[PDB]
Amino acid sequence: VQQFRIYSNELIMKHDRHERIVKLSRDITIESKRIIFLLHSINKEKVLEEARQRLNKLIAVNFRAVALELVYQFRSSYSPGLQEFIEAYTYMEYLCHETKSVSDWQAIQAVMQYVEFFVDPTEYILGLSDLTGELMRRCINSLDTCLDTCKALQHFYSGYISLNCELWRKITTMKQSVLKAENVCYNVKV
Amino acid sequence: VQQFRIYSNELIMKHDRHERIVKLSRDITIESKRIIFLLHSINKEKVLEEARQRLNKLIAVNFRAVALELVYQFRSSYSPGLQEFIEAYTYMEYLCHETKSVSDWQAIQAVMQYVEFFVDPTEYILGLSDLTGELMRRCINSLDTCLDTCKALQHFYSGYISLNCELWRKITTMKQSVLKAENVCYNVKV
Amino acid sequence: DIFSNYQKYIDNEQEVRENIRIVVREIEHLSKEAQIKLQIIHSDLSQISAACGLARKQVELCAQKYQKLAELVPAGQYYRYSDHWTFITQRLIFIIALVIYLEAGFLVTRETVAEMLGLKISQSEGFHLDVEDYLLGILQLASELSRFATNSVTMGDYERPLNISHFIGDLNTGFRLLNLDGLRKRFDALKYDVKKIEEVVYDVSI
Amino acid sequence: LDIFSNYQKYIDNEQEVRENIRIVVREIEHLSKEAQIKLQIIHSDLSQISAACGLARKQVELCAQKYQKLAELVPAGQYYRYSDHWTFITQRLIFIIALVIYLEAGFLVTRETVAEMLGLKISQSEGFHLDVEDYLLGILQLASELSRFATNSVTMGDYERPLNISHFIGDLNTGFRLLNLKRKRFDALKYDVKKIEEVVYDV
Amino acid sequence: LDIFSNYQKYIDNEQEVRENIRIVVREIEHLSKEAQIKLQIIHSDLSQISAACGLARKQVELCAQKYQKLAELVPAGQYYRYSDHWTFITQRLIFIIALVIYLEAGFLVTRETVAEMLGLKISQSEGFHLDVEDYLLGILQLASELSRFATNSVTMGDYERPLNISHFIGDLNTGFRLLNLKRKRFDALKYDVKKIEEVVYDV
Amino acid sequence: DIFSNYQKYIDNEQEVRENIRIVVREIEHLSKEAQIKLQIIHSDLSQISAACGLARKQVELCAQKYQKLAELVPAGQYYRYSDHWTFITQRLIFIIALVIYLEAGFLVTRETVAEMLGLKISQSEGFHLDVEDYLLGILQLASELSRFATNSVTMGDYERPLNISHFIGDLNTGFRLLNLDGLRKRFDALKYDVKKIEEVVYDVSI
Repeated sequence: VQQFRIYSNELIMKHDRHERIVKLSRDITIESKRIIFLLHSINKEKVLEEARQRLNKLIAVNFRAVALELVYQFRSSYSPGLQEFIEAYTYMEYLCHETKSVSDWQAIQAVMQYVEFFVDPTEYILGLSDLTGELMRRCINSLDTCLDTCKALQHFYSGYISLNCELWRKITTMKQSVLKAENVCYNVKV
Repeated sequence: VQQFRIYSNELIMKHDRHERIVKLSRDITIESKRIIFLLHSINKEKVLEEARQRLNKLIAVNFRAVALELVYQFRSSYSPGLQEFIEAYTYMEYLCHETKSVSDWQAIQAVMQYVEFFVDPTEYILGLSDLTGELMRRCINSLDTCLDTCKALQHFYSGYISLNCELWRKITTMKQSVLKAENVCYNVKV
Repeated sequence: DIFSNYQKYIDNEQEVRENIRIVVREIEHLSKEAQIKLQIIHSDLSQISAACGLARKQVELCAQKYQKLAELVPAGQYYRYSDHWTFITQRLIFIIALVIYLEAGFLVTRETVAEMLGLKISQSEGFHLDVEDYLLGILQLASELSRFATNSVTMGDYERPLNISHFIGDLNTGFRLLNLDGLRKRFDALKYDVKKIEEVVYDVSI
Repeated sequence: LDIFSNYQKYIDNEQEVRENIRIVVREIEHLSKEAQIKLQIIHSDLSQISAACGLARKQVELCAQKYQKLAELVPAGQYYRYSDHWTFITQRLIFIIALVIYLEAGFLVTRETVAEMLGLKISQSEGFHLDVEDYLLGILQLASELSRFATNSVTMGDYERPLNISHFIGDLNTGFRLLNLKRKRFDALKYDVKKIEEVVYDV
Repeated sequence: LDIFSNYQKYIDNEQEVRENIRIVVREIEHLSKEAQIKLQIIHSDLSQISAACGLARKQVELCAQKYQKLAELVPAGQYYRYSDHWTFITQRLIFIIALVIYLEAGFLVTRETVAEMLGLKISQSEGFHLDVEDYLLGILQLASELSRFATNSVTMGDYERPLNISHFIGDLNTGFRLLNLKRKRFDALKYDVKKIEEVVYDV
Repeated sequence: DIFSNYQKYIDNEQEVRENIRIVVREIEHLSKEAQIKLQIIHSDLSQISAACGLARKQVELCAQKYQKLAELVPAGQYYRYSDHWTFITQRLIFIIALVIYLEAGFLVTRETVAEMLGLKISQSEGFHLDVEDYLLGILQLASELSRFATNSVTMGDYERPLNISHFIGDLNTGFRLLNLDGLRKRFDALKYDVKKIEEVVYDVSI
């Protein structure tokens, strides 16, 4: 009947919100990718402070992509947007050192709660595998500095094999990267 | 060593023979495809005699593709070339009627033995499934003439389910075509 | 770095994922009753009225269980575990959508349906009926009414193919007015079924 | 290689027994085929619908004998260690038989009956039994067959069969409706029902 | 629905017992994980190589208890009707144990030993046993692990382990060479051998 | 239309397909001996001579069985059932190709190999050794000599990596002169293994 005049609209609202949200997710994912790119430079250590500040602006753009929030229905776009962020950020930390490394998604939801919030559960434990990737990147940058990456990846691994398995796809490839690393720290000591 | 000067050659001979044979297989497959195309015309019945003659010339081109024979090593090209032939030919027969239908690959190897021969085993029992396809074609051409196609396909089927199963791929699709047909002969009688 | 809590979160999730599954199952049976009743109507017409009173009798039960599924859902967690009850919810929405065509000459709507399954409408009200589930529960109705039109013709009724064809005509239109997700394919299928019912309606000329 | 000799011996043994059951299985398959083509003749002409049944039956008996054989081939439990082969084949045979009995009288055989015919014991405590899943899938094939059949009864002039068949399949179908998912076959029949009901309405 | 009620009841029963064994299985998996991460610490630091073994062992015991449980969950034969779950997990545990015993002394446990430890009976005539294939795959995982390990022994300074490990894996490998195909795992080890021999030559 | 014969043909095929399989298996064991012997040489050098006399002792047996496989092959049916014995034949050709590198400083050839396995050369002579099988049996030799070079270095020999590197150098060249089938990938793999042996040869500078 003339019912659907309210249905099509009623869901079209969702179509729109999802689209704009995907906009903000593109902007956040790439805007963050650039930050880790910056952290690829190794030089000096200005990139660290400038980078942390920039991330703090991405807390303003995240502030934006939560602005229109009143659930998982839209969490689909939470792709790279939310994942990439966790990666670059956690990277800031686990190369900021020189061992938590360090954040913890609850502290993150705590700096996001200042947005007054974007829920932050398993997307975290994913973004941190992506951070394993990142550490691998810092190391591969080298060539006395890979060792840190090795210890880091052995701890991460022990902490990612440690749970219930989805993620098997991430954890497998992570094991492979830990083998890369371990093989390098090994080849060093001829 | 200087050994391989005889190896590379020794097999290159095969490369060549296989290539030329594939030439003859292209020529035979298409040259036959045109013949069944002719048998698609239903008109009168000149296509039958002209077609049988043309097939008898393809016994001359087959005469060619066996000419250089002195084994399965080369039977790879026996593709459509040998298959298509069995299809078009057997079609000539199982629409020639108006129930063997009719040839039998041994009689065929008998008209090919006149080439003085190209072995003709399972490639036959395949070409004849392709001939089931063909009958389906003669029928679909119609629209009192589909019924013949139905009986034909029920016999063929009973004679293709009758063996050991590769071909499962052919026999399944054949069952589907027999369902098409049976459904048509059924819909006729409203 | 202490993944005790890290994993314990999902470890608390799973239990829930189960406590809802039991519900999904008992409901599955509840609607299985109705479904059998409605599969009865392709065999004998003089059962209609009954099959309604019975099916509805079943539904006033479903809702009661659905409320149990409601309090299990903490605030905004509907779309976190929904995937368990949607495929069923659609079968209910469909049941309804059928019964209210067998009693009246039209279909029910989001509101009318939710009020029966003891559910709400907007996510803000609480546990609700996602519009999608509604729509999907609606479509199946057609592929049903095709077989039901065929049979109901096997049984002397010349009016069934008509009525049904009008019903599906308007439904189709309504699903055409919607955006030009993954329900589109289902709409195409609907197109097919409309074609079929039209064929049948024509065939009623002899 | 200290202990690996024993394991090589053991596994060579197991694979042997496997490709030794395979023999018997092929041997069953062939018989099945014979009967199968005969019922194809019930598809071609209604006179042979009876003699054909008889034939299929005398094939079923032999198959039963060779199932005594395979039952001898399965040690202790292990039944499910070598399950598959005879599952596909006995799905074939459960079908054949159910079809045959429908051709004879207007109903579907039971697990029990099919069992007795194949010289098979019913319960799993008997070592080699006729598992239920097998039975079900077999009769599902029955349902698939009866469609093509009814179609081919109106085809060659018979405005009677499709109705009996439509009832049979009707309540059989509803029969599967009360079964659970854990399964595409149940849906396939959900469709053959539609095909037959269609051919009935055509009356 | 005349007889289909009985079958719906029966199958609901079977699927129930299945998703009831699944419980116990998950419960085993978790313990396995604990131990697994501990041996990850043998990968990080050689001091803990011992305490870690101890730990893994006290996990293995519990697992054994819950295997008494699952053994109770499997009726008559049927063992292979519900085989899979505990095959992947017990592959995990056979591994864990074989690894642990290699860390302790320079050899690989037997089927028997792993059995006694998991409170499992050895032969299939005991209802719930430790199947051979399982054992083999478990020790294959052992072989895969010892590579990463030796690598990480020279890594943190140990020009000793990789040799023992290279012998162990050498004759183990040849051990699999006398086994048959019916199998990609045997080849994978065929490669880890290469990795270790490589790390040895580096000495 | 009477498929009794139609199927009976392949039904006579299968039996053959088996009578050759038994052969394939016994041969499989026969060569399994040799293979074990050669896996022995990555552990102790002072076995070489022995492992030869033994392996060859095995081979003079293989050929005897191969002749049994010969009369089973009616005229031009080599390439109708070959697929059963090729993968094994290659393992023999490889065995040989190894032994004759452990005894002499080179590799055997089509002729030299066939004369040992009691086989012929050209298809016209009868049962023969397809050149492809020869070549494939040859390649594996390399991936072996890589590990054998590594180990033989673990055991004090500075000459092994050299000799081996020359051997594989020339082999590679010879496989490069061949057409620029499906053996190409294997040739690439060979390239890799050459790289490795070169690395090792360099490393022998300390």
